[PDB]
Amino acid sequence: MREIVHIQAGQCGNQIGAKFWEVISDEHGIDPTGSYHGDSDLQLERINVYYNEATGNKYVPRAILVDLEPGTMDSVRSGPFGQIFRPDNFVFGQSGAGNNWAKGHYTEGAELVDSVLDVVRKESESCDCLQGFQLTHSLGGGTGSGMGTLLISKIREEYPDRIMNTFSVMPSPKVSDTVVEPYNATLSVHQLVENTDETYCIDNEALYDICFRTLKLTTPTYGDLNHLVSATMSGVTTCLRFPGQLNADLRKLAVNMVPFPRLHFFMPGFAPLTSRQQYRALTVPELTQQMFDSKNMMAACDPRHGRYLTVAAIFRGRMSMKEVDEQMLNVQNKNSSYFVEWIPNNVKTAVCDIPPRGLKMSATFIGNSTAIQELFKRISEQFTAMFRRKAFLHWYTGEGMDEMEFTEAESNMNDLVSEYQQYQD
Amino acid sequence: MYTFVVRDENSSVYAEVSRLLLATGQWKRLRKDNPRFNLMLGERNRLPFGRLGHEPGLVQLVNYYRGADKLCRKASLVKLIKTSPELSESCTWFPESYVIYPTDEREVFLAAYNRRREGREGNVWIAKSSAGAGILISSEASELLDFIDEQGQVHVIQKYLEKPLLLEPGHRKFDIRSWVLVDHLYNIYLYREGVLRTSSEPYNSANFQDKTCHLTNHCIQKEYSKNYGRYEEGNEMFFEEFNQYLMDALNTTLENSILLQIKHIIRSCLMCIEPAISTKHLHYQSFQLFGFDFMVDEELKVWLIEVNGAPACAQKLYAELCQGIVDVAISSVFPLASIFIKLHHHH
Amino acid sequence: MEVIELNKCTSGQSFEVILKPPSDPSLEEIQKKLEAAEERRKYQEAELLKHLAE
Amino acid sequence: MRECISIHVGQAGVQIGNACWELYCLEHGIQPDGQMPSDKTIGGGDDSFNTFFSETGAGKHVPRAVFVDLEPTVIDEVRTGTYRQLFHPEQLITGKEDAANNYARGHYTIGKEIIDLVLDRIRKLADQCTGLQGFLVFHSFGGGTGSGFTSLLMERLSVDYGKKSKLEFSIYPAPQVSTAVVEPYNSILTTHTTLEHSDCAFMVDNEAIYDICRRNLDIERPTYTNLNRLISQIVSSITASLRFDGALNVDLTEFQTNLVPYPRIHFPLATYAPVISAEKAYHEQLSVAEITNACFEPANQMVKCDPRHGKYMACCLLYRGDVVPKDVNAAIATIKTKRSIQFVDWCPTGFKVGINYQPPTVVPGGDLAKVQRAVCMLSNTTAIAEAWARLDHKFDLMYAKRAFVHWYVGEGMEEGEFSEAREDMAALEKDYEEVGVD
Ligand SMILES: Nc1nc2c(ncn2[C@@H]2O[C@H](COP(=O)(O)OP(=O)(O)OP(=O)(O)O)[C@@H](O)[C@H]2O)c(=O)[nH]1
Ligand SMILES: Nc1ncnc2c1ncn2[C@@H]1O[C@H](COP(=O)(O)OP(=O)(O)CP(=O)(O)O)[C@@H](O)[C@H]1O
Ligand SMILES: Nc1nc2c(ncn2[C@@H]2O[C@H](COP(=O)(O)OP(=O)(O)O)[C@@H](O)[C@H]2O)c(=O)[nH]1
Ligand SMILES: [Ca+2]
Ligand SMILES: [Ca+2]
Ligand SMILES: [Ca+2]
Ligand SMILES: [Mg+2]
Ligand SMILES: [Mg+2]
Ligand SMILES: [Mg+2]
Repeated sequence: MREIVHIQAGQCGNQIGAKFWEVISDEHGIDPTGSYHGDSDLQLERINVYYNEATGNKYVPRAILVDLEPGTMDSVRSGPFGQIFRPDNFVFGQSGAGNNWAKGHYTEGAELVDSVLDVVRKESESCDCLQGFQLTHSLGGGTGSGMGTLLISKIREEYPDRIMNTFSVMPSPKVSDTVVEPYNATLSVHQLVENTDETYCIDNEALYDICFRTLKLTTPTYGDLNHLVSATMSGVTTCLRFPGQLNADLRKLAVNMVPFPRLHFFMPGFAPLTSRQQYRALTVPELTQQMFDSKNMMAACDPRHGRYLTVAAIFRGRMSMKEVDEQMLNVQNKNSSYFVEWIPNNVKTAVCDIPPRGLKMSATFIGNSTAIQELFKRISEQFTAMFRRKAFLHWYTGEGMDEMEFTEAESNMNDLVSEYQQYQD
Repeated sequence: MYTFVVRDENSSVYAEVSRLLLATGQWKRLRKDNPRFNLMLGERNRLPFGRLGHEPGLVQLVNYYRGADKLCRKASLVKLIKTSPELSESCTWFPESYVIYPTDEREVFLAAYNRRREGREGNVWIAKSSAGAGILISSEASELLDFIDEQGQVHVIQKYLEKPLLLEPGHRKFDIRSWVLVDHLYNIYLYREGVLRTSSEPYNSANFQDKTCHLTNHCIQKEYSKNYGRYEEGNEMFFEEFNQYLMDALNTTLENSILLQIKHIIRSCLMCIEPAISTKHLHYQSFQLFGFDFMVDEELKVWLIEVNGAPACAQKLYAELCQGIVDVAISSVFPLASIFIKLHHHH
Repeated sequence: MEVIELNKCTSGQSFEVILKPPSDPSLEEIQKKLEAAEERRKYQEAELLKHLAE
Repeated sequence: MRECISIHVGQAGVQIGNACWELYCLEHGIQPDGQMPSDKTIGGGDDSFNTFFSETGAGKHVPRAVFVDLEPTVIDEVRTGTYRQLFHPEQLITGKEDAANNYARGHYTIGKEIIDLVLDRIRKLADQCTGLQGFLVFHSFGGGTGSGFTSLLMERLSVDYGKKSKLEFSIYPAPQVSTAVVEPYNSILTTHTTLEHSDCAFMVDNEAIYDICRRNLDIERPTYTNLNRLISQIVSSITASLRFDGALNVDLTEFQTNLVPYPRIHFPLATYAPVISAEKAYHEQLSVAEITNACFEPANQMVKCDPRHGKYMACCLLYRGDVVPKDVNAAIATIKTKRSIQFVDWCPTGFKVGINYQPPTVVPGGDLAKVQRAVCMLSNTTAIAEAWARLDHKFDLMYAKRAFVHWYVGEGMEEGEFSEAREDMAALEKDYEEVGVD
């Protein structure tokens, strides 16, 4: 019994979190009211990892929905699987954070963080053995960004020996809500470098290009973007939700993917990604060519610009496990110039018999590549473009922040880039 | 797309092999420390064989036979011939040799030496070693042994061929270099092309102090010999000219009088150590190019001098041989999208 | 080629064939290593909390 | 009669242990409920098999075994599996969270809090022995528990049982069936702190078991069950002399005496043959000379290396089935004249031979075919040092960048212990070269 406590904060964090619990609930056979209606025992073997078991054989997700405004969480509660979440796990305010990191972190957020930790403490006290926490949120807004990193910081204080993992959506000018997203993302990235063990970097720009160029969606919505995060979140968490020895728990995964403490930001990837020629069977070679293809990756970084520190791949479905090894070994041997030679066998592969809904077989990719520095460079450049002129700072100084804290965050992220660089050579 | 790595930058042979592999567009060279390779052009000394053959799904091939040093070391070759029953101590194509440390064969050498001195027989011996460029020729056992004690590495004293075959005009010594390729299946391929490294100085049996007319090494002739390049370009005669000469002078052919024996010696030596170096059931595969050095006496009897483990090649034959190395040795294990003579034998 | 010490019994036999003749830390010291590592863990946890306290 | 206590640590040790005891019962006519019809001395006795099984008044035969894993999901297999009735709950020990492939975590962090508990459960078994010989410790090199907790267990066992012998059965890490990257670290950390506490260790390279399963059994992608059923055969052949009547390797001390003349060089290479697929139409039964000859083929060694380029310090031939000393010598003579077998000059060029007439038992429905005769050769070659060279090299690649070191330091281990361990393996590699090279 190795339980995970899930937290979703802010608008983005909750809409993506909702779809995540929608996706896997289907996979584990749980219906919108929390009643198991599957046909496989593999569905329940590790069901307690994400679901508590209540009276009447009811499975309730171990998720804590958090926000500073009621708007979004009222949509989740009215959504398809809204009735499955524990009513007490809805912690929300009324002020909102107005896309302001300082509000979610220092002012509005601090007023609400204590009650969130009361629910976290409630869920932990019922876990036989708590693995760690996973948080879903965007870095460009105010709540999931400012208050999200506030929770991580306070959760780490109370659970210093538990794994802290997050799925983080990085802002992109192409899919922007406000101009201050570089400010908010930069301030959060420093919190993550310090207080998380694993952070899946999800760039809205990559999700956009994939929806436009690969999925052939003329006009992508946030919902269309969130379909990719759902599928990806379900993929990375497969090793945890089904029987296996490769990346079994959250700590073993961190031990095998993180060679250095601050370089723990991953590039997720998923295959297939087909437009509506959708019924065609996908062979194992095709799953591997696409899975490593930059177009199938969600961090908006060309891996051919950097080197993989470590790679974790998960294949789902009934397929040739021999044919998996042969193709995975083909990609490493045919592009070894992109793998660090000083970490032997830094590409581990896992297999799972249960495929995602409506797919014969799929593959998810988790890469700790030094190309991720291209992502932090974009943010750092947009940040400096405005910060050199002190543009839009008044929203933040008016909440108690000093310019010194911005300068520090800027330096911390530039250091993070300089650290990825020295390991890329 | 195959991959290979280089670990001997000083090898002219495999430097040309690495150039041909890249020319085919189907081979990719990696850093010398990248373990994900199909082919290793390894270092001469202390090649880490223990690390080969442990890469999942990679068939790994190396250009050296672990244990072939037993054949390519002066003192090791003498020990191999005297102990291996397949060659016996009475081996008829290898000069009487003895291992002399500065076990040791000192008293056995003096015994055979005293027997020759007493029986009026030509008692001229040559002392050499592997740590040389360091050779001494003398008919006095005292000088040979005294010369070895002045050094600090193992030496070998073997009988000197006082009756060498002398090419005319010139009255000059020579030695034959044969290149032999052994592939992963332990087939023995003799390169159709050989070279005679000739001496540009007339042979003199009454003066072993001037070693220019007795040593046929390419470097010595080009530095201490004053007739270098006179009779043949670079003191290198090839099999075509050498065969024509043997027909005009001795009324025989290079195949009948010499090549048959060379082919026999090559077989006997390699077949001997096949059990000790065969990679037939091993987790990796090995191949290697060898350089056999032979001597020929005035009776047309061939003698084995030494065996080179990392031999260079004659400038005019780098293309044909290196290309052949890729065809039979590398592309036979990694096929792409004869100049040799196969020496059949029982495995 | 000599066989020696042929031992036979109902369930098997054993022998030797020669082809050629020839030619700690105490209990206290472990508790100290274990407790030393535990201390360094406590120190690195104090610095974390002290850093979160700031 | 003297007793042997088996200790299984981590997933690898526990699952392999489960396979061996399944095989021991089939060999000694024991049933899953613990009953042994052939044992006429009810509730006691000092037969050879009593070195591995105890007896209760009800006639049950209980393994002298302990299972230790810092996480319950694997040992839970044993509690509910086929042989659940053999072991009583005291023998099965589990924590709640594993070591996370982190040697430091299993040795320092979690090991410290569960060490006294394990020692006690072992003390209970020892109290039932009238003359304990020692222990057999199964574990993996790579696992955080297999590596980290075992080294601590060895250190304490040397304190609490000084005059007792300790043999290991260790799984050498192979990337084809591993998903941990830090296994070189754990392997060398644990070999450093365990070396002075082990009298004789049998390394099994998963790469070797894997290839044997793909090549000889025709399993395209072998599982742990495939690997373990084969490993337990080799283990059975090695422990057979302790469980059956015999005169060769009749106690744990005789293993060091016959195989380890130098204490630090105590890693005998193991070779087994024949391994025939049960799905075959029907195989030709190999002769004593053919299976013996196979013992010098690298393709059926428990560790891939080339004994032709090393030197032997000792060599045991353990046959099971229809074999007679006449056919053994006939084959050994023929092999000397063909193979390359160089002994160290300070050791006789001899072969100790043991023959058990009961042919190898195979698990019903397993992957191995029934054979009329088989052999396991235990030879101490300097060539097995290749396995250290490989491992030591992977250690150097990561450690030069200090990769993953923070996970170990985070659990209380000092960075100096990395170099102190590597410096020891460098010393170990030198001892092998000083004994085998010229
Ligand atoms: N032959 C064999 N090898 C195994 C088996 N189980 C695990 N391994 C190997 O053991 C290594 C990992 O060690 P584990 O036993 O899984 O780790 P552990 O002892 O449980 O320690 P933890 O880190 O706490 O889980 C890998 O190299 C696996 O290939 C098994 O059943 N048979
Ligand atoms: N027993 C012998 N009788 C006559 N000449 C001999 C001889 N041993 C060596 N030589 C002469 O020495 C030369 C080769 O010397 P050797 O091969 O032993 O040294 P080396 O190995 O440094 C040269 P290489 O490796 O290029 O063949 C030959 O040209 C030969 O003429
Ligand atoms: N992928 C994705 N991104 C979103 C979604 N909603 C908002 N975002 C992004 O998140 C950032 C705004 O943060 P938001 O979550 O709305 O702020 P918060 O509610 O205060 O936490 C912007 O970069 C948006 O592009 C969503 O549903 N999916
Ligand atoms: Ca307020
Ligand atoms: Ca009894
Ligand atoms: Ca001891
Ligand atoms: Mg919004
Ligand atoms: Mg030479
Ligand atoms: Mg485990």
